[PDB]
Amino acid sequence: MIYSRSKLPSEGEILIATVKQVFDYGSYVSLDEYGGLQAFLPWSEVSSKWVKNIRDVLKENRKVIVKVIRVDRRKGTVDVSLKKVTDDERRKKNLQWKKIQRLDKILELVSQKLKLSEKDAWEQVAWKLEAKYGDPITAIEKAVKEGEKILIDAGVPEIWVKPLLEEASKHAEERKVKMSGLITVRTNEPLGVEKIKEVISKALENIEQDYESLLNIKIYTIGAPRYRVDVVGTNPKEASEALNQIISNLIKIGKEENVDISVVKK
Amino acid sequence: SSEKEYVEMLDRLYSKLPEKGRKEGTQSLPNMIILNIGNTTIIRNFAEYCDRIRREDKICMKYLLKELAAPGNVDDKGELVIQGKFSSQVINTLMERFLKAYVECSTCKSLDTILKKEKKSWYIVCLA
Amino acid sequence: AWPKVQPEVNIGVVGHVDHGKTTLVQAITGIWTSKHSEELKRGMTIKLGYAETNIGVCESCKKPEAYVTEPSCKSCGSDDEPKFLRRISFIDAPGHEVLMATMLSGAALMDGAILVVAANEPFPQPQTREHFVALGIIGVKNLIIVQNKVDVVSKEEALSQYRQIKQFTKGTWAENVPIIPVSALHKINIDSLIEGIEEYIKTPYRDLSQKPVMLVIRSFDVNKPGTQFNELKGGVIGGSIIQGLFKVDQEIKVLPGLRVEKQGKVSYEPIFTKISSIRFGDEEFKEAKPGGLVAIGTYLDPSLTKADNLLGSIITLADAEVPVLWNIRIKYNLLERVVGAKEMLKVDPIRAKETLMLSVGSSTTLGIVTSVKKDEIEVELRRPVAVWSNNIRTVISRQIAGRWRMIGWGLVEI
Repeated sequence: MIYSRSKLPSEGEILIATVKQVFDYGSYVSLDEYGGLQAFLPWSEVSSKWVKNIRDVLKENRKVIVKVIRVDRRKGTVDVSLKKVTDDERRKKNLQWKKIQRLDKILELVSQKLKLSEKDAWEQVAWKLEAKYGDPITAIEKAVKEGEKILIDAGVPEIWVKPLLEEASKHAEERKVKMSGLITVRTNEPLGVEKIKEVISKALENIEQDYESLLNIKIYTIGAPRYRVDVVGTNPKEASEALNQIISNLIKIGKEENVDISVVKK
Repeated sequence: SSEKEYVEMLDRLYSKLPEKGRKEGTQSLPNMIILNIGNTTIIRNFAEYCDRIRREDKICMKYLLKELAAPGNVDDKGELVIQGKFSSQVINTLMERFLKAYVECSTCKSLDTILKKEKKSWYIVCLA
Repeated sequence: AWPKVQPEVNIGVVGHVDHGKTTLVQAITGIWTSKHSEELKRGMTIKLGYAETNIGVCESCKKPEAYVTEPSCKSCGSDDEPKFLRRISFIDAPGHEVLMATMLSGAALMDGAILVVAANEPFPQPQTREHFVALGIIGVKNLIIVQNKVDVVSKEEALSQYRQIKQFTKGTWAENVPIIPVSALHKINIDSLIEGIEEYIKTPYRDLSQKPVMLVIRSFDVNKPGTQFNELKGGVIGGSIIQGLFKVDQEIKVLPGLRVEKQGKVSYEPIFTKISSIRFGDEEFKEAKPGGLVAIGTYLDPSLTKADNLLGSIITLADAEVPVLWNIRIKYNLLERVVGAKEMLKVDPIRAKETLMLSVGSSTTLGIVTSVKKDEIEVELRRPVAVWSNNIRTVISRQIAGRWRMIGWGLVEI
């Protein structure tokens, strides 16, 4: 399961919870992100006056996305909305959720591995990363590319980071796919190859920073006038997107230094 | 440094010619295969020409001379004990199959470069 | 042992006997010009028979045996170390269809010649008699006629086999040209031929203060398929520097260059680039001089060389003042009967508006005739050939650079 350093959520936040019992007034639910922090969903925040049947709309153990709109720091009282929740955060919280499930599993792995527990794994990894650079799920994919400095620059206690990086790099290489375009470069200059290498570098410069997903890129030569571009990352859009941004920059920066570069029309 | 008197340089050739008189070829008596027609055929003298090239030559004599599924090497005398795919009386077989693959005879006879139409480390990694 | 130098002399191998001329090379150098380990070593550098070997002398010893090639004094039979003289190179000239079409590049590509005899036949051959005078046409006065394939012959096969040559020599220019009997297969009496090369084919004067001029006979892409952009190397332009002095990190230019359509009119504009590396055979030097086939790495887009594209053209320095001319004035020449494999008397004359192949260095330009005199011919070349200072011996023909269709020659009045 998922634990949380903050026992009580912030107001307006979008979370995820699994129905436990849709009995009386509304429906009682449990936020799986706080360990099972028992929340609550008033019937008035389901749908509309569209002839409501909360008996089936919310079924036992059906995980759904809500939004906290009521918080009392006495006992609990965590009233949440359903359809009055921003239905674009529908894709938002759903996607982050995928990454949170990922984090849990990889956390469970490393933790169950050595003499750790889910209690300690979060308490020493996710917690400390939360206090460094936003959500850990994204700061972890950052560490695997930069090194082991990322986790010590968060507070992580010494030499159990490596198990994390060894196990995290596992899941990333599993979900490997490649998007590759085709170009042709033919420039005639005093130092042609020097320009060819220089312009490709100008285009590629600062692309992995904006497009966060990729692991590595290779613009190697295939023929003599034609060259291949390879992008390998863990995201469909990111790959095909970054790939085109590269190629567009190749053409744009190309004519700036008199380097003819065109995308193969095949 | 000579005109018509260059004969003594040409004599240097016909004097270094007896330095290369009878080398490249066959001498004292070639085929040692005898006339046998039993089940297949086995030479009574194959375990003497073996050392009259170099060593055991299992990956040479028996290795090269073998057709299909040819059983049997040389522990006694001869080979091809059963099914040699070479059951005959051809006294001339050990001459053409070893006309390139000798051991050690290239295209000079004295002393040369010993093994040098049939190689393998000439293509994998250039040694020379 | 001896210093690591570059070839300073180019020797031409001219014969007719199959492999006879070829084996004679390996007899001196030892480099196989049949099945090569040159294509299997780098990329695809394979045109003519290019061999090279050092030449030293085991002084304090008799001859012909002191003159050795390797630092091992095992030829003279001694545990000593000779003096170094020079490194020489040879050209088998197999190529592609060429049986004479190679010797039209100049003189710095072949500073000396060795005419290897055939073997059983009386004297001349379909090739021997053909390109014999081809040495007295392009400019080779220092020649060595060798009596090879005498592997199995007699003294009587020299009492007239050698005296037959003295007749063929008496009637032209090459009179007292040496005739050395050498063993084809066996490396015997080769010492004599070596001593011969060292006497009758000396190292011509090299003026290293003139405009650097290399004749490009090859060019290609050295990079392998898959090479990352960070490890891409420039184009390779292996030619034969005919004069001047080329160094690494020097600025050059490829003439004539490229075609440029510029509002009605087209021209050929140079290709300025830098010298990355120099490579004589397999050893990397820092400067190249005339004599010896040199491979020059550059900073050019491999798409310009790759498929031997940059073949034909020549290379100078960025600053050159070199006239790359369309039309040219050519003083043609009256050659006899010409095509040894058909065989006639005179030949088809040179008319106006006729298409002919002018082999300028290694260029196959087709220029329609425009003017005809007695010793002058104005041409309408397709590609603007480049001239540096002196007139070029372009062996005119018709079709392409090959044995098929040969006719006349002549310089290039400039």
